[PDB]
Amino acid sequence: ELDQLRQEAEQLKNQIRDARKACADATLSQITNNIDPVGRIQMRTRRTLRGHLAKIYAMHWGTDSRLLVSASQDGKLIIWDSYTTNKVHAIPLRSSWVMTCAYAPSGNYVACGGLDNICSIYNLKTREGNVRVSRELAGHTGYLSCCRFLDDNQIVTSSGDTTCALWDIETGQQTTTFTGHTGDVMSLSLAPDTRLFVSGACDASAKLWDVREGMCRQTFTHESDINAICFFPNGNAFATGSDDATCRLFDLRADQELMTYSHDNIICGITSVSFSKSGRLLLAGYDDFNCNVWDALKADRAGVLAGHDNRVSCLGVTDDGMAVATGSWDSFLKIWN
Amino acid sequence: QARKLVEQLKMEANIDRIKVSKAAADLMAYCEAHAKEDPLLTPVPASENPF
Amino acid sequence: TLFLATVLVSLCGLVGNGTVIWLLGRIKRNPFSVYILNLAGADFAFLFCKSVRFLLLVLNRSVAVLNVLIRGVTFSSYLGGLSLLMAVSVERCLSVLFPIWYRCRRLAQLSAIACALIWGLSLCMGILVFLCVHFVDFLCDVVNLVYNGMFFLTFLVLCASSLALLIWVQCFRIVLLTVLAFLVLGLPLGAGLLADRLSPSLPCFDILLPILHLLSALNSGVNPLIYFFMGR
Amino acid sequence: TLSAEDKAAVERSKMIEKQLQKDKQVYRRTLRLLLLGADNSGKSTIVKQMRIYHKTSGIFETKFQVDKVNFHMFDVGAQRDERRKWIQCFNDVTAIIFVVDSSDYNRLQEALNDFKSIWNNRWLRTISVILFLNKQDLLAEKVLAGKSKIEDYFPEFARYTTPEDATPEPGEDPRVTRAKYFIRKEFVDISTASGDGRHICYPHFTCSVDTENARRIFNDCKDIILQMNLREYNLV
Amino acid sequence: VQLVESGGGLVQPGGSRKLSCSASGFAFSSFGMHWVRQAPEKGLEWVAYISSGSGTIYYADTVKGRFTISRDDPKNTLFLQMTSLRSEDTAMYYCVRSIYYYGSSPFDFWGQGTTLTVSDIVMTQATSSVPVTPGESVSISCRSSKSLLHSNGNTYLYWFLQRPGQSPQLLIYRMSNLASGVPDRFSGSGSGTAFTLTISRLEAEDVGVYYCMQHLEYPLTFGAGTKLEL
Ligand SMILES: COc1ccccc1/C=C/C=O
Repeated sequence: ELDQLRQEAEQLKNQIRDARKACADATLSQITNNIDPVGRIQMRTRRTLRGHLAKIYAMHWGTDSRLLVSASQDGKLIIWDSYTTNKVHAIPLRSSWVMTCAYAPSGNYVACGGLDNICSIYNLKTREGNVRVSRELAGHTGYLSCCRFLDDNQIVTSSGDTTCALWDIETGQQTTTFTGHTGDVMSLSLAPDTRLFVSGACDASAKLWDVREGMCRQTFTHESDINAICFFPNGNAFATGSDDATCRLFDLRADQELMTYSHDNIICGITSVSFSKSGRLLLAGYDDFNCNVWDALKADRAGVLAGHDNRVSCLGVTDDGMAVATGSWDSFLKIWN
Repeated sequence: QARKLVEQLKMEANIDRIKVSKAAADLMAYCEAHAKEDPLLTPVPASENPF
Repeated sequence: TLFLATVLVSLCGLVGNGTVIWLLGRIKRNPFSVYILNLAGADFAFLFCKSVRFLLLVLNRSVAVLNVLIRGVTFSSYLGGLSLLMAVSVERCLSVLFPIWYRCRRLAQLSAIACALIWGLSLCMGILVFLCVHFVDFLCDVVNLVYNGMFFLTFLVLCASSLALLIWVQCFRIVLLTVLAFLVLGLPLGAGLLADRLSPSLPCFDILLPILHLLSALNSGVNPLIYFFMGR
Repeated sequence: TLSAEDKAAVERSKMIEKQLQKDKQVYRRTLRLLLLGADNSGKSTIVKQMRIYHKTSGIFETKFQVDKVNFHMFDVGAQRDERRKWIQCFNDVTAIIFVVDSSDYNRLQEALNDFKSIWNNRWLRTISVILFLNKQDLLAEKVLAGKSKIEDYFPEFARYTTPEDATPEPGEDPRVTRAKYFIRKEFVDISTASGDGRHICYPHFTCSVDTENARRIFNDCKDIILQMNLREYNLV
Repeated sequence: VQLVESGGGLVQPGGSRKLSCSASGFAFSSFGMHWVRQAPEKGLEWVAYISSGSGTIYYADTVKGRFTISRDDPKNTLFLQMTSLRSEDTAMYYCVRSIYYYGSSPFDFWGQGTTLTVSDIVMTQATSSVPVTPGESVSISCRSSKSLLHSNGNTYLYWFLQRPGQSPQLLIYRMSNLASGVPDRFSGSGSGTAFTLTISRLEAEDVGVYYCMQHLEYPLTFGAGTKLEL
């Protein structure tokens, strides 16, 4: 009956496409055509951080917009003070191959993960005075690509096993598993209300998941691997930067592809995607060794950072919008303003 | 192994979409409302910039 | 006459030396680049002082005491100016005979120590010979030998290194020139000392000196040019 | 202008930087290697050989030192077939060790395909490959039987003659070496099809009982270091 | 965390004595270490400070030259070598743990102290004794001759509590933050040169002497301390 199931699936996919086209009366560019452009957005490298020894694969800001954690292939997880360049912590990882780092909203814990398939959660507010591995979540069957905190006790982790997981840290078990993707899930963004999250994978498709219920609400379709994903500040849209030199903006309430940010002179791959606080600026890091700032509504380039010697592997905008931190494969983080 | 795909796609098909115009208007409204909030859009004066 | 181009050629060499000190600092820093940067800085100091001498002499609005400073630093711009090449060439050989050591176990600051110790034993014994060459008539004559000793060995070692790398590349066009490129940079500096220490032997270059100063400017002419081809 | 606490924080940062400089020396003095191969290929045998004689976890590490030079060799398990996404973590490894089972001709063609994917990869474009044609005691026992001819799987073998070059000095049947050199050339051709800096393939013939694999790796890594010295330091 | 100090006793004036505090239960090598003292019936007084890595040592004016502070990181023990003792140096000496980074709380743990008997941002706390009854809010005020609001943004005031017959315990660090393990009823507020600690719904086992300590500039000055009695 596999033929019958495949035919029903094809008919349902065609119905989804027809319904999605029935709501595309106007395109985002048409509505945005009247509002004035941002103009040149020139941001200068204020503070540069020179502690790591190898390529930086991830960063994450803290909710205080002051501290930030960076993970390097040298087996180090450095918690930096942005304002003073001071190094607050230097956690030595048990595995040197780290692809993701997360800073808990409370500032107490910091998460790392990579080829070891383990999500290592480290405690920073211990009475002993040294950072210790609080827990090691060890249920994945593939490399960790992204970990984000929901609170001090729950984490969400995307892995190369085509599955995402929601872990209760104290129990150490996968509370929920998300099992829709057909390829390596490479990025992950958590909604501001922390009830939904979008995951981008190598199947050229993003998927929106309900954390509480475990299901996949809706799937958005790109023509290469989606390497970065980030919600709009609204919580009703998100952006996916992929291996083809495109960052696409989708909207949940319409189940569409609102805009496609691309340029004929960009042939590299987007590694990281972030939004400005207003949501009007979409910052994307590229293999071209530089970050491009797009206008998220007019779909035109607004600026170029261009201060790195190797590919920009991580990007993050603070909660207060003061700074955009870029981490590249040259062991340097740069705080642009 | 294939009935899961059809059930998931049925759950994804029966959603309540909104016109792209309303979503675009909502995004533009959010960007306009929080316009003077992000220093990246409108550069904050050097006195208020901690970097 | 000669100063129509001698000033022009010297300024051109100054511009080239600024260019090489500028490109090397914005290009990645490698142990050979520290030495080339230091050589460019030495030639920068020498040519900046020389150009200041041209400025204060053509205008004549000075006392020509900068000349007294030039000779006295010149004997240090030779020894160090050769020793640096010596150092580089030796390091260059060490890059191939002991590759694991050079890439892994070598002190990252060893280049910036060997430089600034060469100078620490270039001028410290180079200014001293000036303090002994003219001031004291009959004493500290053995000291002079040391300067011509530490120089001679250096030159020998440079050859004994550079040719070595040649015999290593034949035991392994643009590549070939680079290997003995530095030695032609040592071609003048060995000669300039030979010219300086044997100038009273056959002094007849009073007219030639204006041409020689152009030639010395010509010596500083292609000098930043070769800093690139052997330092790109 | 800093406060007392700010000065203490700066001093703590400098202490962290000191430990980071020590860790930098340790990280530089060690050579990272990546070990690839198929399940058929004898690959855990090689890690055992260079370990003894010198769960769902993903990365396996096998440290070993040869002539006072430390090697950290990484094997990637508990990962699926797709490799294009975690292979980017190995842009800076000294060498990629590829183990190909020369005994099995049926799976040989896909071994060449995996080698081609590794060789022509945008991230390993500057990464040398040390190639181990493993399980050759089984190759001799397979080619001295006549029940499996390479022509049944590689049609070009019938028109291949051993080159006027090196030969195994000890007693080896002259067509054992023919087949072995054909397998070698099938990889050497892919290596030389698209060559660049730091991108050179070192082919070696090995077995499970062979205890000299570590010396081979050390020699090849030393040559890789020599080439990087000749390039990054402008000697070529 | 545990930190036990020993070496006290009777010292004839002009002698010399080595106090040693052994720290067990935390990363001693990554914490700065202070020596403070309390006279037989007086307030706290900072003596010395040895930084992590032994790269920054500070002494008090009444202490400089006579006293040498040092630490043995591998053995996890800090030593105060006191030479040419005087009658004014008799005190219970406390060894204070103190780490320093962004968000850190210095002066968390205090030792049990060693009794030794020998046979400037002034901070004033006018209330030397405030009568109190359990269940009522209390406010202890401290002033300073110099504003503690540094230009970075944070004021460096520390509120400590010393229960009868016990070591001082940190209550508030930097004038608004609450220490780890202290009840939420304690609050701190104020501006430079004027600070107030408010205990809402005082509950016994929070009576004792309350001290205010400045950390803007060395030497660190304490206060007389308000004595809350039930
Ligand atoms: C005037 O002396 C020289 C004669 C010939 C060649 C070079 C120099 C001097 C070079 C500067 O170090």
